[PDB]
Amino acid sequence: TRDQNGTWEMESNENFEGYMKALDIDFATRKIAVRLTQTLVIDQDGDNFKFKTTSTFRNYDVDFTVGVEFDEYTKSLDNRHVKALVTWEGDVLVCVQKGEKENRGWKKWIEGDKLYLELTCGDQVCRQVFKKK
Amino acid sequence: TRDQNGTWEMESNENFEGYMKALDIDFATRKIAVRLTQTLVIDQDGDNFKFKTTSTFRNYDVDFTVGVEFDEYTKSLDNRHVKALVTWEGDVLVCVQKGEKENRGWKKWIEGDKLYLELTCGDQVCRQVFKKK
Ligand SMILES: *C/C=C(C)/C=C/C=C(C)/C=C/C1=C(C)CCCC1(C)C
Repeated sequence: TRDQNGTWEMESNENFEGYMKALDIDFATRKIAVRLTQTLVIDQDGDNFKFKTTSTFRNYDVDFTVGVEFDEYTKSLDNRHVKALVTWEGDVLVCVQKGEKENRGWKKWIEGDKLYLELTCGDQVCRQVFKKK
Repeated sequence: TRDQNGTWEMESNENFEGYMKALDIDFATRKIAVRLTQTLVIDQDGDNFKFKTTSTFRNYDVDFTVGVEFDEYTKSLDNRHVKALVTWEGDVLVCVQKGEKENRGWKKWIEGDKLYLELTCGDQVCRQVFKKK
């Protein structure tokens, strides 16, 4: 049984922090790492191996069409049910989420090879910039 | 352009902490969140959108051939340089990482339909079990 190909999902984890302390990994990093799950992807072809380990905190998917108001559940983020309306205003993707939180939504657009995201809630605006891999 | 298709990886994130307290998220989740990185895949069909978001703490990618020494820089973990060599011991894949840490390496093998991983460094053994997806 030398074939280890596949996508492996962690089931159990013994003495993880003690091992990280042996590596002298700082306390704050250890306390975040002990929470998350782990997925190991192994691509094996003869004697040539490739591993990739991902930490992952939370996943988040959503599908919609512009102009169609739809009831959405903010999976993993805060687990709230909201009515969402994504519309165009020029070539900026603007969404307003109706619910128990004041002034909630986001704005998306592209300039060059960069995605520009602005999330708003209350008087807090979070500005993120993405690069295309 | 209104076309936002592609995989995007976050490169900068501002006021994410303030935006999150606006959503009444506990400070334990906030400390985990402000240090991850987000991968967003956008599937677009004119006006029908589909977003897939992944937040990730750290990644550990390796590629090697069994039986040939390879230099490794453990950025993402403890940031050390080691001389790694991977061999088979029957059905057990054995790796030795020669460097500053004593007895540093790991062992990986298939048992039943599960993958077993034992990470060693000095006196500490981290044991992990994986199921196949
Ligand atoms: C053959 C399998 C190997 C070498 C698996 C290695 C994975 C680790 C040593 C895990 C490392 C992690 C941390 C120390 C903290 C957070 C990030 C991880 C999951 C990559």
